[PDB]
Amino acid sequence: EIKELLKLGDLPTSGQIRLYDGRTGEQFERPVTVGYMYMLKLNHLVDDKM
Amino acid sequence: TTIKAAKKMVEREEAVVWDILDEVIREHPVLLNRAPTLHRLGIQAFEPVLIEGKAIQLHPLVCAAYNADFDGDQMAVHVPLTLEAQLEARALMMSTNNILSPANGEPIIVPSQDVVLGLYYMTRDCVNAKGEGMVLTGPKEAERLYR
Amino acid sequence: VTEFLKPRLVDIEQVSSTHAKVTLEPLERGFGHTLGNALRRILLSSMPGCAVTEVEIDGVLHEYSTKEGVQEDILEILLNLKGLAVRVQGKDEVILTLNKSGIGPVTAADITHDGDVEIVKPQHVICHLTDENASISMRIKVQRGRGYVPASTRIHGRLLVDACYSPVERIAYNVEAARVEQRTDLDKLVIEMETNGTIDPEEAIRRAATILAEQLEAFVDL
Amino acid sequence: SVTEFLKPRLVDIEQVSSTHAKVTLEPLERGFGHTLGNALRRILLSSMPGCAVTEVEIDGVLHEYSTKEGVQEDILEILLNLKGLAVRVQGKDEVILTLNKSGIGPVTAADITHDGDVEIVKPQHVICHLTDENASISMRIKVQRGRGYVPASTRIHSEEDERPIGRLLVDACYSPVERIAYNVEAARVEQRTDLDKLVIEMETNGTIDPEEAIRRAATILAEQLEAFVDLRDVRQPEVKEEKPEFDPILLRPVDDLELTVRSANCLKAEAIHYIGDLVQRTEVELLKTPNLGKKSLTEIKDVLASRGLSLGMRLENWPPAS
Ligand SMILES: [Mg+2]
Repeated sequence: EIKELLKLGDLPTSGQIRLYDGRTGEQFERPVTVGYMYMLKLNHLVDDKM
Repeated sequence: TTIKAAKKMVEREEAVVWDILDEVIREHPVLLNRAPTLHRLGIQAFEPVLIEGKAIQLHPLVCAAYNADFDGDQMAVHVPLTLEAQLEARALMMSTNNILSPANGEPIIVPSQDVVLGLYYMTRDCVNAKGEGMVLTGPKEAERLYR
Repeated sequence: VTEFLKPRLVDIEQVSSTHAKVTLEPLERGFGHTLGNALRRILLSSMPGCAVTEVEIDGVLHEYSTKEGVQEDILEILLNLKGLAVRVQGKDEVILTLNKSGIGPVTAADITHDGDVEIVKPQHVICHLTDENASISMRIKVQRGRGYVPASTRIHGRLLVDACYSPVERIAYNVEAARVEQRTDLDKLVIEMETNGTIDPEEAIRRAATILAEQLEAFVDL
Repeated sequence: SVTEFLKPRLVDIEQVSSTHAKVTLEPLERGFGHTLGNALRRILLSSMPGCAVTEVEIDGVLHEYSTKEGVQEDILEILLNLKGLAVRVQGKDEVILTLNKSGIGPVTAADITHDGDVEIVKPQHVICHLTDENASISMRIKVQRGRGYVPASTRIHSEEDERPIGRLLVDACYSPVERIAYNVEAARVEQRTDLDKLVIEMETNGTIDPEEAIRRAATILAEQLEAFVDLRDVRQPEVKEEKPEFDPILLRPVDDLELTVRSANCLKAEAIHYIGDLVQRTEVELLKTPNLGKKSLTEIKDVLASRGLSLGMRLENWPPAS
């Protein structure tokens, strides 16, 4: 079903897209995996430690 | 020339204080310490450098030495101040003098991960890849070719 | 203010007189990588020079043999010539001959000279020789091109070779931190280049700078 | 011929919308395609002169964490939206805009009091929602020009900026470019092949114009390249300096000290315009002035002497330059 959904969008089924380093400007081989992951932030931020 | 004015200046952070500090720690070693110091390596020495933020950067291999993951693991710092102590820390507990673990004479500084992958991918052999069959006049030549 | 920070370099180290290590400081927070990358991509590929591209040994018309007269299989001689740098002025193409009799090893000093061309390192050991009676006869056609031109795509009898027109043997660049009086950090650039000995490294750097400025010319307005 | 190749130029500024723009540079010999493409992308994303909002102040607010009876969004959301605003200014390098609204409605960009030089790029940008009937919002907005990006607390210069509690400090995030893609393709040129037509597509705030941004970035790159187009041993360090000892106050006039204008005209009428020539003004050479009481003399002694100097010292350094 995830494949079907990606297919509904115009995105490749493999969930892997070629890239281009902003430093070099060239491409990477081995198409990397990129998506939209959820990310939290814990109340361990450095201001309370350093 | 007065300690009071010195406190004022260090409180105002005039760039003079910045390059003065840069000079004053140019060779001044310091001690990074994991929280539970299991074995002798738990405390080591380094020549510090100035960065931004509030974090403590450190070389990866030695973080594998401490068994120091980057899951938020806090480390303590310790400046040795008397001259004998500083020279000591440079002589004994500086990381570059502890590569063989005192437990077993095996090398404690081993490239653990995210670097071994790099090399292993590099030193591999795809059968028919672009450029197979040429002859190269030296490693620098092939490097230029690949770049 | 839209007025940037131009660097104030500190060192141009010239170890070995052909392998230089220039440093620049400081650059903008991201300019280090961009300048290093542009300069590397230009110097490696787009850098007019001169090299040898065609070879013919009047006995071995083949991509492979074991030619008596030396202790070097033909491929080794071709790879050794592939590095034989040579500087040609306003001439655009020339063939050279290498009739050197005797016993010892073939060096570039034996190359039959021309009026315009010049050999950079005549001491370049082309190939050794059988202990007796070998005058290896070869003609070498050199050219003046852009950069690397591999012999594979050169196919469009004879004996080709992977030309290397660019005068840089290798180039790398590393961007480290660089503090300004209170400013957090900036890019300190370190360009290490080893050249083909036909031109000094700093010459090559300024050549690439000029070539990129000429590229840009039709945009800037000052 | 085969060396010393040709050079590119900008042949189109096709804009598929008011924001998404496309430019086409051609021709590029070889490899210059990707090289120039990536370099220009880096320059563009890095530094382009933007003009986003940097400071705001509303009437009822005492701190960005407050509320205001009548507006739907909280103050912090108004700050975020304001940061989201996009505007261009032309002549000056900063300006103070004003927005006054009253009554129910979505308070948007165009409803501000624009001047002659400031120019909003898109009107329907929603700032807030006045939901109560007789709700009123009157705010002042300092919009400045700069380079790159800068957070809020890093802008601290003195304590007078924070003196008015109504001061609110939105972190300026001005960079007219939002995304910059590029790619090369084979250009069917007059007579050659593998000449690369480079295409650069840019999604921007409608603040910067495509060719404008391209030429600004190209100027930046060419200048920064010129720094070592003729690299050398230009190394900076030097020693044994001989400095003009006089303090820069002496070059400056009286009005560079925050003095009363009355005493200013007084020292005018007693032959004092510089400051290096009022220190060459004896103490008897001051109070003779027409109508010095103590107040004008208070300013004199305060901003001339009491800040460190004397009310006239027999100095012999000035003039070292005048
Ligand atoms: Mg841990």
